[PDB]
Amino acid sequence: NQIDLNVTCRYAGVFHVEKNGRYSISRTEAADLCQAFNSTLPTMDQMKLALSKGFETCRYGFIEGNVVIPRIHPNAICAANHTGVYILVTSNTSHYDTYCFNASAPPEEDCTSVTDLPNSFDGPVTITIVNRDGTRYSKKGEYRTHQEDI
Ligand SMILES: OC1CCN(Cc2ccsc2)CC1
Repeated sequence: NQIDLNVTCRYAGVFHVEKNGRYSISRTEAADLCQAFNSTLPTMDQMKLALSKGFETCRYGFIEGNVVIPRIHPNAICAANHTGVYILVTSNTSHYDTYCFNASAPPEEDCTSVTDLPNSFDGPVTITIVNRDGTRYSKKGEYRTHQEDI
């Protein structure tokens, strides 16, 4: 019973989380997941400030109110070559990655690794945080509060 959470650098407190190497997070699960990192879904303003500090991904993820991809450099297979916070407009489907915002993180680029899941609760799942440099932190617990997300 295992969940892998791949996480990025934080930029003005904003970071990306991909679950189990595939788009697999619902909007309700995303809020609960960020809560386990003492974080919240970023506002569009928080995400724009993270972008300005160097944040970009090539994956759709929730923020408050929308699903987006932050882009700095144009790439034809990432958000159809757009730059800025690209907003998903049309999709049949509901599951994506998530972004999270930690207000206590550093103000600019923080590419140190993540070594804790501070606000998960008691549960049976082995949750493993996987950093980009491969370092891992694991703990037994749960973060999902909605039964339909389990
Ligand atoms: O009230 C709930 C809190 C979270 N737990 C999770 C769990 C499932 C098997 S063991 C622990 C269940 C009861």
